[PDB]
Formats: sequence, structure tokens, C-alpha cells
Amino acid sequence: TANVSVSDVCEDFDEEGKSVRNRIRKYSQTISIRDSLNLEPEEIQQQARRELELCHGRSLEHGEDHEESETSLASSTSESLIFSLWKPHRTYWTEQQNRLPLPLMELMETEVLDILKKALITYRSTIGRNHFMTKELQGYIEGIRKRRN
Amino acid sequence: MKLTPGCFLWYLYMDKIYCLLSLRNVKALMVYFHLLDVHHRNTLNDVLFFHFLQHVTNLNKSQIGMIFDLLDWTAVGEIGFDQFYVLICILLAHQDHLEDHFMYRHSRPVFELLDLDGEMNIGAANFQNYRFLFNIKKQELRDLFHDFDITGDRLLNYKEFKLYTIFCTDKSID
Amino acid sequence: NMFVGVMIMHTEDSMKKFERDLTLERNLAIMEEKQIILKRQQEEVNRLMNTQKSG
Repeated sequence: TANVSVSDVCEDFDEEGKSVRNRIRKYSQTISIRDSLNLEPEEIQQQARRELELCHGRSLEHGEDHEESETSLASSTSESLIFSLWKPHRTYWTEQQNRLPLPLMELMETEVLDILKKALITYRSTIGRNHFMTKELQGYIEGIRKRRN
Repeated sequence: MKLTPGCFLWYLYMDKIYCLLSLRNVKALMVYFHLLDVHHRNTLNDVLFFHFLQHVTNLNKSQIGMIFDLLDWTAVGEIGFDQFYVLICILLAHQDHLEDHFMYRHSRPVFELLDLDGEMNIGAANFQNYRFLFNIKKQELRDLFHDFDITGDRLLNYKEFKLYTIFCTDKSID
Repeated sequence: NMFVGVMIMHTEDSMKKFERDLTLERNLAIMEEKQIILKRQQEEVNRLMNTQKSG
């Protein structure tokens, strides 16, 4: 549940001008073909990376942005980061296409607000600098924030 | 406003000084600072700063304490949101090879970060703190200090530091 | 007193020139290393300009 608008999540966020909706549809078709052919997850990830590289690698004479995108995708860490960014956005757009918004989102927001209020109270009120309960609560809050981020 | 005009101008300066301006890096830093600051009083405790450092960069406790002491020039026992943002921008994924050149470029003054005393002079303790913050060989640091100390007084002026930084940047570019 | 004074600044004038010569040698080495650095930088600049001209 990304809780985002479809028109804002599929508004051609790519700088190369490629259609995000068309790319997501092609990725879904490839995923369906792989699921029908019983493809392994590593092969599926390699095929998705190849499809993203082909989408970025249009005719090189039609602008130098495609060449820069291909040079970035030729690496490992940058290409993996770009693929991870494209896949979560594609999943969010696909979920927002049919019907994304639903219950328990307000429950998660209320839980986040309650956690923030409790953390604010604990940080504001600290009678003991050598106390154990306040230190444990602060450490748990820091760990939860680090895990969420 | 787009998260205050001062921070907007700082982001513009960072974009003009760096090849890549990233995407919502300042927003992510602000979100992390808000998560760390439980009370949301525009400040963070030393324990919270050390916890964030251990979670992200996995630095040592002594190194985290030294970094917090160097960053908190007010000596009030807390680190502000602007101080946390400045520290995050100074780090800027220091494991990368280009991060060394980014740190050599440093900031607009590019002297007060190294000069903890603030008397326009960087001492041996400041050099050791810089070598702890950014990994460098002790022999290389001693050779650089000897090259910088032209007068032999073991003191670095602002103009001398700027000239050394310019020479290092030219050598790295060439 | 004459023996101690004669010896005191006979050794003073002996080591003064020695320390001056050692510092002069160090300064000559520093000037030579700066000259080598400058020639290396000029060679790098000329090579970069030649490559840019030929490219």
C-alpha cells in the first residue's frame, strides 16, 4: 500500500521520455511469460535488467541521454540501484492502477503518530540520566527508526 | 517554501559544486533527523547520534563521539538538525573513490572543518582527528604535514591550506 | 673562565655553521622537489592539451 496517486506515480518520471506505463506493461508481460515458463528468480532478475537496459538503450543518435543511461546501466551498483528504483515505482503504479487505497492505512498512520508521541514524551521527560527503562526505550526507538529508514 | 530558502540555497550550492545532485537527498536527511530527534526539538542527543552512526556507517564509539564533539561547536550536549545535515553532507558515502575528491574539494571556506581551534591554525590533534574521520596512512599524513609546514612551525594558514587543496585537486584531476 | 668561554663559543660557532649547512641542504631539497612537481604538472598540462588538440 504505497498510498500514492496513479497519475502522479505514472507521469513519465524517467528523464529519457519513455512511457512508464508501457514499461510496466512490458515488464508484467515478461513476468507472466517467465511464470508460465517456470523461470528461476535469478533468470527473471537478469531478464528484467536486460529489458530495462534495452529500454534505456534507444538509438544513440537521438540524444545523448540514452548513451549516459546505457553507461550507467553497464555498472553494477548504479545499475542495481536504478533497477531497484524502477521496480518499486513499477509495483506502486501497478497497484495504483486497479485499486490501491484501502483500510489499515489509517491504522498505520495512527500507530506512527502514537509512536512519535511516546518518543517525544520519553525524550522530553528524563529524570534519570543513568536510568535503564528510558535508555531501553530510546534504543528501541532508534533501532525501529533505523530499520524503517 | 521548499524547506526554507537557506536550505534551498545550500542545495543549489551543493548542486553547483557536485556533478550529481541526487534525488531528495536533503529530504531523506531531514526525515532521518526527524526520526532520530524523538522530541522534535530541532536537536538530537549524543546517544541517538551514536546509534544512527552505528546503524548507518557502523563507526566506532570513540570515532562517533569525536565527530559529535567536533560538529557541536556550541558544546551544549546536543547536535542540531543543521549540524546533522552538514555531517551527512560531509560524509556523502565516504566509501566511494570519488568521495575522497569530494572531501578534498570540501566546502566554500574549506578551512574551518579541519581547524577545530578556530585560530586560523590546524594542529597535530586536528590532523589526527581528520585522519580518523577520513582513512589515510600515518606516513602519508606526516609527509603532507611536512610539505605544508614550509616555515617549520607546524602551523597551516588559510592561504597555505587553500593552495594545498588546489594542488591536490589539480593532481587528482590530472 | 677563559677556557670555559673559549670552548663554549668555539663549539657554538662550530655547530652554528653545521646547522646552517644542514638547513641549506634541506631547503635545496625542498626547492628541487618543488621544481620536479612543477615540471611534472607542466608536462601533464602539455600532454592534456596535445591530446585535446589531436582528438
